[PDB]
Amino acid sequence: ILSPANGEPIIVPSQDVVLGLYYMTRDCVNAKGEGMVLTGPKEAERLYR
Amino acid sequence: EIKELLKLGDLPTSGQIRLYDGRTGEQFERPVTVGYMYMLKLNHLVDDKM
Amino acid sequence: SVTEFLKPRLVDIEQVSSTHAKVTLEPLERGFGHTLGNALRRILLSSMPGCAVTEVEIDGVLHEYSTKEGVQEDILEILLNLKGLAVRVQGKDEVILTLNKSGIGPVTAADITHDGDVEIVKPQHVICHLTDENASISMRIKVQRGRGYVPASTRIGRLLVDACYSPVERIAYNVEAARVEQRTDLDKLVIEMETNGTIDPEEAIRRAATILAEQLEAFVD
Amino acid sequence: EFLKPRLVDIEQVSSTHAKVTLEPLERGFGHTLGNALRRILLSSMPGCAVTEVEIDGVLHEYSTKEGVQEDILEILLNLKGLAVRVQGKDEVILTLNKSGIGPVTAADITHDGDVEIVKPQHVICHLTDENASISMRIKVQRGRGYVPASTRPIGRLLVDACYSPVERIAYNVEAARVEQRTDLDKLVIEMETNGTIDPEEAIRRAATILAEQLEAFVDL
Amino acid sequence: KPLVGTGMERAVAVDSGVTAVAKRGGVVQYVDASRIVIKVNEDEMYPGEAGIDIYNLTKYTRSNQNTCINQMPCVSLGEPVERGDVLADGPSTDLGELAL
Repeated sequence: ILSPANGEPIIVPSQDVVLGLYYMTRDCVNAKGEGMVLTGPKEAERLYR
Repeated sequence: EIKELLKLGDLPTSGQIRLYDGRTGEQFERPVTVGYMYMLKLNHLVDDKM
Repeated sequence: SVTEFLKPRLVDIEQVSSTHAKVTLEPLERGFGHTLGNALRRILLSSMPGCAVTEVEIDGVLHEYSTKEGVQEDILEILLNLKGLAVRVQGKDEVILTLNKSGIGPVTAADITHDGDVEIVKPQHVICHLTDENASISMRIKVQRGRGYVPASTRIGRLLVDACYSPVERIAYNVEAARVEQRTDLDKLVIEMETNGTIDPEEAIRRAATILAEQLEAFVD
Repeated sequence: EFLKPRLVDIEQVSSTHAKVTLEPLERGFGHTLGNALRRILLSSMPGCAVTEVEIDGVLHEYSTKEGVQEDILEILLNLKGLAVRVQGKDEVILTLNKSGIGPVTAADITHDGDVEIVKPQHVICHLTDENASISMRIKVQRGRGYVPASTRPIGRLLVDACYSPVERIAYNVEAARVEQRTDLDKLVIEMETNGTIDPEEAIRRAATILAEQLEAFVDL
Repeated sequence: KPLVGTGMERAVAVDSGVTAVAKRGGVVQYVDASRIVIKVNEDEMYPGEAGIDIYNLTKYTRSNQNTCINQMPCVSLGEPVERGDVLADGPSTDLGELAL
């Protein structure tokens, strides 16, 4: 999983996975359901689904 | 002229209509650019390579 | 033939905890895993009956964006612990519960006075703490019967609590490939569901199955 | 408690597309039932299509016949999109006979009683000579789904058959105009059909197919 | 046919010898998948010629790249044509236009 020339990982997201992770994790100023407190990540996934 | 031809045929100006999912069946968060493109087929068939 | 189809098995239960289930159905037809996964997921998401805490009547500070002296955790932590408090009633629709404690130490779910129909599924769930001995907490919660998940902004000095009537906590289906009798174009439905100690996940799957069967009984002869 | 949807309003504005409305439904069950009915109606549905065509005048499909205008492959491609409804049979043999200059429509097939041509204006080929004539034997089978001729005499020609009689499914969830309960919704489903199947019978078949597929979850 | 084209597809169609064009103007007498019989007009009829023109159509021939090529007719029975008009669409041809 590492490069033979330097200590960097060769398994990297090239174009699509990095775009999906950038679109999923981004900051907005106003959206649906802003200003509410949740109990866990499962409630956030349930509210997204 | 492309915008006028889109407005003449009862189509939106931006050309990006909202598409629904096929598996789950819900609307995508962003409008998808959908249209008609002329595709071709090359002489690189998989029966002559395997 | 033409009318017949494939029938999967059911003995694939893999439990990693007390109320966690990971079932697997195989074999299925081509394109039949998604229409049996999403339709079973969207029923269990926000179309399941149950009971949860909706409103909390307190006698302390009338303002919600404030703090209380003598207590360790804030009021938002108490509301988040009340959102995770699972409770189910047997015969009645709505019940009124009271929690009174004046001491030093954390308060559990067993400090509430028990009733004939109110039953706590786990008394090890904490709510808040008590640092000082003079800090006496007195709260009145309201457990109402409903369905799905409703926020507090769409409802409207009691405090509005986000009620979670659905007994499940996480539902996610997975469709893989299967093969039998030289047929590659098949499906394999893998359903992994996390549930608290309220109901069994297999019982919730069977209840959603009977709900979807009763919803389509006006057409099948 | 829950309510049961019923099929009381069936609109037939034309011979191709018909609108079926489901009423009443709940707030969340409408989109799920619509997507499930769409996936069942587009995945698997029984129908009748042309399987084998045997012509005594030609040997293979890459040949030609003196008298016709289009090629034999064009005749097979025109017979591939032929719609026919079989009442209670599986293997039906159809005979075609035509002499003289003129087009060969779907009304040139001999009547059998158990078959029904839903579009007599569908052309097959065109005859340009007076003494030229073509006779063929069309074998129409009953199946489900799409299957090519590669998976399954020298004069018999094999053609691919499409047993799916559904072109497209469009559905939408519309709010009830006048109702005592505001949360109730109605589902309107419009479906395009060539004419060889009934929309209400296809809806009942999709419903019992989904009820058969959902019977494996109540034993768990 | 392509929906978005340029207009030089007709030049590629009629400049390469892969289609069938009409040498003299007239009307079509007999339409067939193997041959095309076209009767010429009176103003272009030579006094010493044989008369009508017969165009033979190549059906299912082998190319140099093992690709099947053939010519299918497009005119109807009794259609007036002129000089330079296309008569049969060959490979990658749609009414005298290049259809790749």
